[PDB]
Amino acid sequence: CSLSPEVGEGPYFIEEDIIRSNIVEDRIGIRLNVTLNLVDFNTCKPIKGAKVYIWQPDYSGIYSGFMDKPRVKREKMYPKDPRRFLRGTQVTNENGTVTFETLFPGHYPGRTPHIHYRIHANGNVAHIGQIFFDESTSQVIQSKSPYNQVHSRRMKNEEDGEFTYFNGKKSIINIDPQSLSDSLEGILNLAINPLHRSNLMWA
Ligand SMILES: C[As](C)(=O)[O-]
Ligand SMILES: [Fe+3]
Repeated sequence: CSLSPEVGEGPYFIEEDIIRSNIVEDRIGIRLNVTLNLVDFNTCKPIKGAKVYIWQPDYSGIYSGFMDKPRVKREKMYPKDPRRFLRGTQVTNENGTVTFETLFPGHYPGRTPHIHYRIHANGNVAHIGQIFFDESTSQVIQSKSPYNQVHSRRMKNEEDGEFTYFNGKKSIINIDPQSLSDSLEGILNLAINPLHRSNLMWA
């Protein structure tokens, strides 16, 4: 029940309430259910009412809102298209839990596969992080369609700057092995400080 690491937001958060479980839209990939259980790191008690946002790239490494191929990092990052696939928000229930129906994320040059998340509690940005995957799980996914028709080198977790800098080992989702055989099933327990103001947002 130790404090989960924070990880940089990166440049592609879009602060919009899109409150839905299934975030897939028209995207193609392998279905993945992601369950996040939040607890207060002081007490280990579930946190109720916290808004959890996630965003992630599609199989080819594309973020919605930023679909133009050359995305250049800037001070002022604004979306240039209205698409919002693979983005959503859910509110934690009585047990501190949200579930999202998503896809396994793509990689893009210079990054390992990951899902971004951001948590609002008490009118503050309490926690910003990233979800990483076990190397064995990543391997199995890359041998499947459509990920097997992306031909770029996949960066591994140990090569990834964000994983290394921000202690990504503590943020690896646990995939049920049973479910690598309708939909993959992942659980990640997080311990956060709901009275923290994160300074890891881009803007
Ligand atoms: C108004 As809020 C808890 O989404 O920062
Ligand atoms: Fe990213």
